[PDB]
Order: sequence, then C-alpha cells, then structure tokens
Amino acid sequence: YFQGMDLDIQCEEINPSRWAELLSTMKSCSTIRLDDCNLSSSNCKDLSSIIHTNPSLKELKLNNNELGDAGIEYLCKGLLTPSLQKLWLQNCNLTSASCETLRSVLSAQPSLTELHVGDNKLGTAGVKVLCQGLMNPNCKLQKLQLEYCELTADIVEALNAALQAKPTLKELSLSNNTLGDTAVKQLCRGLVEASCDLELLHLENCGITSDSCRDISAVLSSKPSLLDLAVGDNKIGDTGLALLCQGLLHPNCKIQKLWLWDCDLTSASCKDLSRVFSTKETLLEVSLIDNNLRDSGMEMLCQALKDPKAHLQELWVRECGLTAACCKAVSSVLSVNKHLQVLHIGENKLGNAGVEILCEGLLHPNCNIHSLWLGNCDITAACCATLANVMVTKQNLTELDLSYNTLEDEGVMKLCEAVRNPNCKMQQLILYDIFWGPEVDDELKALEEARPDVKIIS
Amino acid sequence: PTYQDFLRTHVDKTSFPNIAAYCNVMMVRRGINVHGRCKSLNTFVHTDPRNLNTINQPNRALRTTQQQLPVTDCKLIRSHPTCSYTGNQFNHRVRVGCWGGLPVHLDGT
Repeated sequence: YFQGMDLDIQCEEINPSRWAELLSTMKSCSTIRLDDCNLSSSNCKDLSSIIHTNPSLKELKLNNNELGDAGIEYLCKGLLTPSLQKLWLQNCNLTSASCETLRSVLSAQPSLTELHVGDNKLGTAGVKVLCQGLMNPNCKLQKLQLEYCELTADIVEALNAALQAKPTLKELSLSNNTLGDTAVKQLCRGLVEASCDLELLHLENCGITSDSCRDISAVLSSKPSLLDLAVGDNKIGDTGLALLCQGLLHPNCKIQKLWLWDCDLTSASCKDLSRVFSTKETLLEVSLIDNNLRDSGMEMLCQALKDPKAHLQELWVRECGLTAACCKAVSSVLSVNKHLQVLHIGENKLGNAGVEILCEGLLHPNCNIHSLWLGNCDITAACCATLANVMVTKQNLTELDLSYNTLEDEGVMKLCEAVRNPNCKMQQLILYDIFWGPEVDDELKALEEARPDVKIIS
Repeated sequence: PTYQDFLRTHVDKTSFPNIAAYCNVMMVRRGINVHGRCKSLNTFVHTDPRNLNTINQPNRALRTTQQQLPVTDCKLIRSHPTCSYTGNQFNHRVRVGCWGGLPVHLDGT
C-alpha cells in the first residue's frame, strides 16, 4: 500500500543542495521526518512554506533538533497559514516562550490531532499558555505528550480546564514531571469530569504514592475507554497497588496494557495482581520489571495465568528477584496457557537449571510463546544444547534473546548449528555483549549468508 | 566484537536534557537501535578511551579501571510504538574484555 510519499531521515548531516533537493520532495510528502539531523532554527522557514501549500502533508516529525524558540516561531509562520495532523517537537530546546506560538497554532488548526513536545523545559507557566489553546473550540487534539517538561503541581487546574474542553482527547502523557499526590488526585477528578473517551494515560515517575491510587482507581472505574495505564517508577508499593486493583477489578475497567515497573512491589502485591490476571479478560500486556516479586510472587501470578479467563499475551518480569525455584511454576503456564505470546524474564538468576525447565514448558503443543527474553540469566554453555533443540523443534518461536550471558564460544556454536537446521523458524536471535573469539565472529558472518531469514543480532 | 565496536556502543559525554533523551537518541546515533530493534540494556562510559586501553594482556583477559568513572546505564522500558528508555547515572567499576591488547568487550557494571 501507498499513502503519499514518506520522507524519513535520521542522525544525518544535512547539506544545503541536498536540502534544496529535498524541498521539492517535501512539497509532495504525506509525512516528513527529520530526526536528530542537527537542524537549526534557520531550516524552519523552509518547512513553514511546505506546511501551507502541501495539501497532503499529514505528519511532521522534527525531534532531537535544536530548533529552539526562534525555530518554532519561524516553523509555525506557515502553520498560521492554511493540513498537518501530527507534529512532533520532542527535545527541540523549546522553553515557555514557544508555548505562545504553540497556543496560536492549536487555536488555528482543527486538523491537528497529535502534539509531542516532551523533553523541553516548557515549565508550568508555558504549559498553562498551551492549555489556553487546547481550550479553543477549534482545537480537535487527540494525543498530547508533555513528558519531561518540568511541570509542577500547579499545572493541574489549567490542564483540568483544558481537558473539560477536549472531548477529542484519546492519549495523555505527563510522565517524568514532579506532580505529586495532591496534583495527581486533582488531575484524576479532572479526567473523570471530562467527557473525553481517554484511551491512554501515562503518569510514570510523577511523584505518585499510595495516597493517590484511590483516585487513579476511580479513573479506571469511570473510563471504560481507558486501555493503557502506565504508572511505573512511582513508589506506590503494595499498598498503592492494592488500591489500584480496586479499579482494575471494577466491572467497567477494560484495561489492556498495565505498566507497573519499578513500583516498589513485593511478593505481597502478587495476591492482588493474581486476582487481576485471573479476572480481567481484556488484560493483554503487563510490565512488572524491577520489582522484588521473588519466586513466591511469581508463583502466584503463574497460578493465576492457568485460569481460562487469563488472556495475557505479554508479561515482562525482568529483574524481579526470580530464580530456578519459580521455573517449574512458569513452565506449567507455558504448558496450559494458550494466550501468552511474549515473556521477558531476563536479569533473573535462573541459571542453567531454571532455563532448561522453561524449555520443558515451551515444547508443549499449545504453547504459543513466539518471543522469549533471557538476557543476563546466568546461563552458560551447558544450557545451549537444550536451547538448540527448542530452536529446531518449536516452529512458532521466532525470537530469543540470550544477551549478556557467558555462553562461551562453545555455547554460541551450538546455537549456530540449530540455526543452520532448516526446520528452525527462528527470525531474530539476540546475542549482545557476549564475549567470543574471532572464529565465531567469522561463523556468524558466514551464517548470515546461509540463512538470511534468521537474524543474529550482536 | 572489535575495538571500534566497543567504542561505538559503550564509550561516550554528549549533552541531553535528561537521561531518557540521552538513552533514546544515543542508542540510535551509535547504530544500535536500527531496523526496529531496541536493545534492552546498554551502558555508556564517559572517559578517555586510554583509561580502558591502558597495555598488553593475554587476550580474553578481563581488566578493571582503578578510578571508577562516570557512566550512564540505559534500560528499556517500552519497545512499542517506539523504543523508550529510562536510566541511571553511576560512578562505577568498568570491567572490560581484552583482545589484541585492546578492550573489545564490556563485561562489567
């Protein structure tokens, strides 16, 4: 399929005649992406012309370029002159001064549905000005990213007022802003009062504790449209997790993606999480990375994942204090659960014995794991014959990450022999930062030519 | 792995507004996150490469700096719709693997 030309450049030096050449194209383009191309403010006067005359330009992505405030005022000269849908200006050295320009813009284009301005020191005052544009009836914005924008608690009344005026909003990210509990509670009330069918709410590293988890719960229970909640890197603990599960377990809640990484959860949280896993058929993806769940916690989740209502497809439990002790429990799940497709369980001392046990479950006919991540799991060469047999036998396993394991030349050679076998349907074998001699470096190169449908990443 | 691969993937300090932007951008700049891939874990060391070269050990040798150096540890939090990282900045022990008198492998924290 084709939908207009897609100009996409990243991490390059842009040269003026090439820039000249590329201009004629940009007049044709459906999307324009110039990511980290060391663009400066002077290039934006050109782009502003394109925005106005190109009836087909729908996406403009200029992240990681130092456009600065001056750049955005130039760039938007054309946007104040009418059909851009997506505008990304993440990490572009914008300050609060850009927000007046962006206020004008948001008030100008009903066509604009997505604005990404994360990683800019806009600050509370700046985003307050931005909200004034969001409040305009003309503004039909659907997605707003304000992560790492140096926002403080004082932003929330302005945002709430803007949300009330944004029934078209579907996605909101405020991650990595020091809001705190009082503010997040106020924000939750604002979202519940707003008519928007919010689909995604990201509040990672926002200063949230158990003190605002009842309020987040009320969002989950009042917004059936909410599919994606991220509150990782907030120290909510078992207490806050239990409060969140009141909303997760609410019959209105239709959560699909739940991100709870680095939330200071212990094994005790896995009681409540098990009840979610075995009750909420809509739940598809969960990250619990960097929580000290331990073997006992993992084992509770595994018992939950055997209930037929468990439709989880993706579980990340990297760095969760897991050992071989939990692997029989995990293997059991792979045996009977048909829905689980992705497991990340790296940075756990599973050892050779733990991983050999997982391979038992993997081989079961109704195991639908297609991607298994086992980086830094203390496995060595002794496990690789077992892994090899999995690779040639399990047709539906297409991705395996064994990075940061001391597999030794002997272990990797065993994996290679599996890759050569034609019954092997592996698509990406990932082997970062594994120390091998040059004879393996040469064998991988030779094997790239023998089986190009199997990518070996290092 | 070669010496210049080691440099490219594990030695940098480039200025970024925050650790997320640092990790997200540098993983791409250094040719690691390309073709849809997101490396789950990666550490960048901020020093003279000399400290790591300094000068000839048995190969496969593992050697550790005296002064613990500034490093950034990139950790993948989300792979879709695009790579998203967090990270930690650490004054840390830098352990390397040697080949041909050169550091060609980052082994340690």
